[PDB]
Amino acid sequence: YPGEVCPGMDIRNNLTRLHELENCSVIEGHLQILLMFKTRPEDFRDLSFPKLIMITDYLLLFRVYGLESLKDLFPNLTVIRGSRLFFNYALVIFEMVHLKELGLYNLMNITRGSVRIEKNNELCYLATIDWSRILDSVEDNYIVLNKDNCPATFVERCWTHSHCQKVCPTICKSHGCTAEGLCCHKECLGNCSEPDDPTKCVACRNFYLDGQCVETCPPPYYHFQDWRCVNFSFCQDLHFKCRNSRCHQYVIHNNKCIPECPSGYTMNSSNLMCTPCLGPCPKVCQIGEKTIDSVTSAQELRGCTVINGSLIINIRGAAELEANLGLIEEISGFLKIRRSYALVSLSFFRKLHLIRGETLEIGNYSFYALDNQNLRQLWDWSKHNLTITQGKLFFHYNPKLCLSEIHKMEEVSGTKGRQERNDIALKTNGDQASCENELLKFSFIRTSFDKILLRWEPYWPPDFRDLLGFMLFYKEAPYQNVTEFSNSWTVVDIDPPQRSHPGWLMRGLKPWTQYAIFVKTLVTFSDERRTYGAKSDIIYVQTDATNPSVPLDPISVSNSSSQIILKWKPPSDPNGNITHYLVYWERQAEDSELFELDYCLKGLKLPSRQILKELEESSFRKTFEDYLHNVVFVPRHRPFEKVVNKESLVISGLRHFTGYRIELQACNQDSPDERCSVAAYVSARTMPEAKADDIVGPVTHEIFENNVVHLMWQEPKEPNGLIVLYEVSYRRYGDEELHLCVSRKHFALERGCRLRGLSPGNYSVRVRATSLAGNGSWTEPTYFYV
Amino acid sequence: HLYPGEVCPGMDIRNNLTRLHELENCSVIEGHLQILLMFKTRPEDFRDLSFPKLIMITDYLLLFRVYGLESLKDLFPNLTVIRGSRLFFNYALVIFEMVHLKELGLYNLMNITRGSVRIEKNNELCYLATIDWSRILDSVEDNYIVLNKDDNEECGDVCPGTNCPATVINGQFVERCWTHSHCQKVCPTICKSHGCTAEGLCCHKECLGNCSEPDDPTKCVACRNFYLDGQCVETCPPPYYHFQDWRCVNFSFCQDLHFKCRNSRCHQYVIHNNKCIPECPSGYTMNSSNLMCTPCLGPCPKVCQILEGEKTIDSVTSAQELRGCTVINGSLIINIRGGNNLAAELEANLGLIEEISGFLKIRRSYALVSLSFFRKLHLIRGETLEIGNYSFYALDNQNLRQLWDWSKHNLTITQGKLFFHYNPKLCLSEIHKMEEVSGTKGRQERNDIALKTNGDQASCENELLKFSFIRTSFDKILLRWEPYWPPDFRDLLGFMLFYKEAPYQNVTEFSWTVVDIDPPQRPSHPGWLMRGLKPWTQYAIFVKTLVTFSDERRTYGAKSDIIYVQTDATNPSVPLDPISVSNSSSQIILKWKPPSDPNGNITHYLVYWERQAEDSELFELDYCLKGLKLPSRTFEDYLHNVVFVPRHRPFEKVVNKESLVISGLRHFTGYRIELQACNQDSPDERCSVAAYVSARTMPEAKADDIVGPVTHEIFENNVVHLMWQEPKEPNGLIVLYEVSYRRYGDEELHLCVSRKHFALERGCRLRGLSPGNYSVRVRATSLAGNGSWTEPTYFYV
Amino acid sequence: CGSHLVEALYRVCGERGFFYT
Amino acid sequence: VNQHLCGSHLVEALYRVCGERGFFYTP
Amino acid sequence: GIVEQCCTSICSLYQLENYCN
Amino acid sequence: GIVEQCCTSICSLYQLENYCN
Repeated sequence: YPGEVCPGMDIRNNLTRLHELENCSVIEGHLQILLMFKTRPEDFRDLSFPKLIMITDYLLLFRVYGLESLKDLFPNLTVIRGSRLFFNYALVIFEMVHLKELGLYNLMNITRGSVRIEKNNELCYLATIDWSRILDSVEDNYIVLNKDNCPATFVERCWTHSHCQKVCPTICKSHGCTAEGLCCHKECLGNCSEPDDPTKCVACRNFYLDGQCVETCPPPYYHFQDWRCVNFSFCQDLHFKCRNSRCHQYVIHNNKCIPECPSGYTMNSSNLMCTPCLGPCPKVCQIGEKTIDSVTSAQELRGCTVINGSLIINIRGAAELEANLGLIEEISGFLKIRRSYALVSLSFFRKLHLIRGETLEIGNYSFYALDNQNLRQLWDWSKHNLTITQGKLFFHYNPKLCLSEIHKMEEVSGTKGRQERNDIALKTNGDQASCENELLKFSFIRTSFDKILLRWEPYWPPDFRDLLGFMLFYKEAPYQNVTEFSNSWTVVDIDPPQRSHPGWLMRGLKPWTQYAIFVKTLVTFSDERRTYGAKSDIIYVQTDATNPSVPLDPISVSNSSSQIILKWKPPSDPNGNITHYLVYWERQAEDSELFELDYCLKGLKLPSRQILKELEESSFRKTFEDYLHNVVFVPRHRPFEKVVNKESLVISGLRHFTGYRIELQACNQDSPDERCSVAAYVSARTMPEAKADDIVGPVTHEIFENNVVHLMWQEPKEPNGLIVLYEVSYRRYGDEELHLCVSRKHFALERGCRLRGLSPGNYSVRVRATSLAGNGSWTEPTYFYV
Repeated sequence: HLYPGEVCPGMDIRNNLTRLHELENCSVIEGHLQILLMFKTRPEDFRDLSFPKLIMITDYLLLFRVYGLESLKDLFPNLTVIRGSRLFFNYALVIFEMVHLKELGLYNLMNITRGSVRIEKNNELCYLATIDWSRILDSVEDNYIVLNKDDNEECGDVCPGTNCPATVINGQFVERCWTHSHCQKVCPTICKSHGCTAEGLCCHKECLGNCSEPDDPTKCVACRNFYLDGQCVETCPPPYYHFQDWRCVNFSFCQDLHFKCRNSRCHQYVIHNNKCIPECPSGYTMNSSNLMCTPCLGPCPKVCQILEGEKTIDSVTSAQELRGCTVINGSLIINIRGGNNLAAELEANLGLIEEISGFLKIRRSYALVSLSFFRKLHLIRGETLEIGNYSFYALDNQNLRQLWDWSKHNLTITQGKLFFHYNPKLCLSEIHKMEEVSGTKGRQERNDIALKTNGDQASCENELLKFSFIRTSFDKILLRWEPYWPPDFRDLLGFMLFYKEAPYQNVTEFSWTVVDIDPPQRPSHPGWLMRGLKPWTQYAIFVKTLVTFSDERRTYGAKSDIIYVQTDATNPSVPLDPISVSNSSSQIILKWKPPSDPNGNITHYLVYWERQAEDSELFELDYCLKGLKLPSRTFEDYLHNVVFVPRHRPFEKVVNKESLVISGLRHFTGYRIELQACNQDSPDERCSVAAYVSARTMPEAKADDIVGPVTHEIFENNVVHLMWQEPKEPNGLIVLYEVSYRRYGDEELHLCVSRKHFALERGCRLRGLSPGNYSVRVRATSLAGNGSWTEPTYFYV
Repeated sequence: CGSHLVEALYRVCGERGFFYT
Repeated sequence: VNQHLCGSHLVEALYRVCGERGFFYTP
Repeated sequence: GIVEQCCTSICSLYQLENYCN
Repeated sequence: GIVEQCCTSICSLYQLENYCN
């Protein structure tokens, strides 16, 4: 195939970059035509690239001045593979001026994607282009704000005034039709030099190789961006091209020269195979020097695990700094920190293990710490692992960083003698870091569900007055990995004891909860800042349990006339390990007032169902105290259940349409006198039986000699709850169905009914009992002659 | 009155009461009495002892660790005023570590000339806050009274009000009571210091507090200025000389005093300016015969040598011994751990000095503001250099603004090195100005001056910044200022935007949200647009410029002033508390609170209303069948960002009102009402959101009642149809007519006439009626309730 | 913005070029 | 017992040492 | 970027000149 | 002074009667 591969590119501000497409046949990527401001129609009526045939990704046209008809630019563009769809679009047309007609009749098919054509004040032939024949995905088009011999698919499809939209036969779906309209090769598409010939194909349906069109890439020629075939060496070279240039470090995965190894797969030093590696083993990110100034300064640093450079962080400012960072384990260069104001500690570097420091900060300092105010802790060197390959240590102007911390990096990083004198400024660092930390030991602990009582050793500096007071640092410890540090650390002051241990207790605690506790002291440092403090190691306490909470959302449904299924939620407050559930249920009596209501009347409706300013005063008192001393002295039951490992339940063996009371409780204890929560109450009624209200039983009538009939029938003694009344329909030969109501009292005292003075003839008897579920069944006709 | 007794100098009492007899005839003490070392002392050891003779103390009073004592009135109940000539650590009276002491009883004391009182660790004393110090002390701020009985308990007090005076402490009256037996005497405001007699007849201008005969210097209990022969005198007439600020003495006395020290170990006094001065200042020497020290014909300064050349100054009494000094043969260190200023006495005792043999050091002092009190310090040789070869030392100084007015103060230092550390409010400009004024620029090595600590919270940019562009908007505000550039561009690191809401104009300098701005490229106006500003709200803004340390250079940056900007107004919040209650069949009272967020001052309120209509189903539903219960009432973004990369209802206007009542409203009918509040009405009205609310007037009592007569028609089949018109003007409407027709001497039949029954059937028809007289009453039950029953329709069929 | 901003940017440019990556 | 006695503890220590004789002062 | 700098907010001439070569 | 003697340094029992009569 004669031409160059034409990587995707864009042209701006003039026609000068247009000349670079002269020797182009197939675009491998995407072209963008835009910013043609200093451009005229004449400068482009005399320019074309007939050699150009294929474009891989898309084309972009936006704000181009001068171009009048695009048939001139691209007389031989046939297929846009749509491999990369710009804004999920295979073609974008926006803000077009000087342009009148489309002119690209040579485009017949698009593999995938859609086209957006917007802001075309002077576009023509808007309704004369067949989109469905070209676009396999037509509903995503956005064609708005526009000026709006050959077959009609009925409007004729024409691109220009002279040549129209070529309509290959539908049999040539993707083969392409030749000049006379014959299906070309399957690898051919649109048009072909010779019909049915991969060697003479203008276009390659799936892949290209050696002037010929193939569907797949055979080895050693690997798939190349889903459009052509290449062996390993050239793909290596471009991969190695990225090695010694700015890039797309190429890799071959699935025998495809994709720029990127897929997830969990990693580069091999020998071959380009993206070998497996659990979660992408590493993530080195090149720079070699970049400062970190804010959150966004670490945007590309997300997921980086190794830095082939050095970092100079200066954050002139919470946990957001941890999520960005801490993914990194090794850094080839040095680390420099300076005046990061709001940096209390460097905890958020979780993964920091090794530092090459081969590139050395001036003074050969693999580390540089300066103007660090709030920096109180580097890392828990008792557990964290860190080592420096080489370099020196700079630690200056860090008034709130204890020297003991400094004493730990050389013993952790193996830099014991690498430094020299003044590498650490003994006086600029930890001036306000009081870390004498006289170990403090708790004397006694008493615990409860809410009130825990402490007691600790009473400690004394050489002057008892020096002690300002105690304060207890406490906060719930879900885990065991808790260190002091903008920080919550709930803490309460304690006045020094009068001179037994001081001790203290707390309130408002949550039973069955772990807490982390440590204690420090307050002493006014001497004239030489010899604070000589005392500190308690952090301790963890877990309070006991209590009565739990009610299980939540107790919901029960009558899935059957005998099945009652319950659902609920675990209690909001387990307050200890919940051993099981307490369930209590009971048949509920219905209302007895319905047993006296006579429903034959109106009422037929049926109810169904700061500090230092204090330190002045302390010093003030002793000073006055001391002065006089020098002056004065002269040296001459219910059905229940235990639901275990379940949040639902079913109760069966229940009568239909029966009211119930349901009681649910939670207990965090089973054998030894359970601590149980209070109950959750829901009322349950099953569905009624479908045969319980039907009047079952022979109907007996007694005609009296004076034309009186007495009604005797058997009601269904087990009704749906109960039967409100009996509806009776009696009809005589030639008459209509009269209606009769038999109340509960009417069937009680009359054992049926008493009908008197009936017209002579033969009647019918139909009685239906209405239970709470509703009407039952009408009785069978008891015809009687009067 | 005169003082019958001796001068009784100030002494000390220890370990037993044996020394007490020395108070036998002491009408007044000429000194300070110190009381302590009372261990084997019992309440019973005291009740028989009292010295009513004593009146006034020149220097001070000392009480410490005395056992058994419970009150002092039982000892010294005639104690009146404390001169405080000799302070004891800026205090004229200290009561420390008392046990058994419960009340003072010093109700006979009125004022104190000078000094303060500190009470502490006296855990049994009451009646403390029950005393107004302002009468008692010419200044109360310097008092220290903590850690005693009252402040850790709530011991009862007995104000002798059954009358004693009460004054406002903060906002409430308290009986200024000394004890149960005594209360703080209060003279009228006219007797500022001289006081009055018991009845208020105010004392003489020579009196102080107490006097027997009002307006009589010879009857002044306390001599306000001087004492002379039972006559308080503003000045000592000749030949009598002013003596210890309180009495007049002849020449014989002063000479005898001088002789006594002459032939003894000392204070051999002299005479100068009508005063028996111990030691006169520089420039004078006392002659051979007479005891006056004339201005000498030479430079003879009053040289104050120092014991071991090392001295600290920590309180007033540490310095009053330096009064009148000019030359110091030693070094000096300053350390006052107060919390209250002491510059007043500091300038009085100090400043008169000019030169120091040794060095000067400032350490741990807290309330000190400036070293201006060193009035005359010009040259310090600093021979005895401070350890480390230093002549100046400043350390842990919390309130130092300046050191001296370098516009006018002149200073010279000979040797040594300076020291400045942890001085959070003293910036380097002062240090540089001093060291250039000192002449010791090239004497201080590295670390002699700490850069970060000194004056960090201070701000001496000394350069103003101008806003090259200003703009406000809805919630965003754009500012641009001039690009400020030091000759060393690198010092600049950015500009700090401080903004905060400004309720008023009283806004402080230096809450207070901060924003960072990047340095501009080197037009280039850094500027800023700020976001998220609540509408119609004042804000205060200024900027600071960040520079490097600038130690070799003096790039002190610049700043901008406080600008009070408020945002604009907009649509207000929703009007609040809209209720709907009717007070009449045509009057409904409407109330509404103003919006929570007016977002600009509210012009007025917008309200609309209209009337609803009944449901059609209400016209076609049976009102007697069961169930009759009637209610009673982006591609552009992506494309452009990719393309370009950088190098009418009835209503009226409710104005200033939150309550509306509307008339002409249909009785018992619902109405739909909407409401708004408007903070902009005339210029394209801007209002709040519509506040829908509904109300229905209470039903009237007539509309439910039936109108017109009732007619009956009888057919030959004894069937009766009753004729009556419905009340076409009901309270909303009528659902049913209850027809109650009986028979004469028989029972009664009640009939249902719903709306459809009436309209369709022309009322109701009665079938199957045997002949007889009928009583037919009809009631039309409305949306309200029962109507009036119609009169019975008597007829026979 | 959008329709207008493109000419707003064009007028201040055109000869110097419009920057691109 | 040798300790940094200062404050009321110092004073009580002194009274433990002396008090049978009284604490010295200049006449 | 530029869109919100210019119409969501206001962009002056300095932005316009920075948004070209 | 004396405060320096006991609070700062350590006082030996010989040093105390020097303040006792």
